[PDB]
Amino acid sequence: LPHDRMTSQEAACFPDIISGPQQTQKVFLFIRNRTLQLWLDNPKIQLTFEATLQQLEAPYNSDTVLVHRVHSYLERHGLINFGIY
Amino acid sequence: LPHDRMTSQEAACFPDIISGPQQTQKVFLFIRNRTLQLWLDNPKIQLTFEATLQQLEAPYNSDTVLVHRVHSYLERHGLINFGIY
Repeated sequence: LPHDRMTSQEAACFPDIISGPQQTQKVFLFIRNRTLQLWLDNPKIQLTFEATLQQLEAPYNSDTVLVHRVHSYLERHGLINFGIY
Repeated sequence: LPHDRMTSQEAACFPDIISGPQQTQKVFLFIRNRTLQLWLDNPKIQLTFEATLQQLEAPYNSDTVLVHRVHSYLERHGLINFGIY
């Protein structure tokens, strides 16, 4: 996926962000990008929401609702935690 | 000034930010707070816009228009660069 652009699938789950200011799109992208990096560095164990929040730096760790949405989107779509129950 | 709240004077110059989402208010506050810290650690030399941008970390250094507005507001109101021509 491109690091610097939201996809069609993301638009469906984040219409508030894709329709909104560029700044907030960049926050979304940072959270998505970092979450995927954390998963791909260790893809044999479950990457949890709580663990993702603890491994994100300020200010990305401050909108906990946004981080939970990104995590949930990634897990439900299979981009993280594939094959982990 | 409070680190975690915008003032009446700031509201007059940043009506778009004070009326908008909490996330973006927190970005404004971080830029304002850090700019003041940089000035107060060395209050005998001019703190320029360019120098402020170079001493800010990502992602605060990415909305260069917002950083210039905060710098200009602080200098015109006398909170930084007092007595420097």
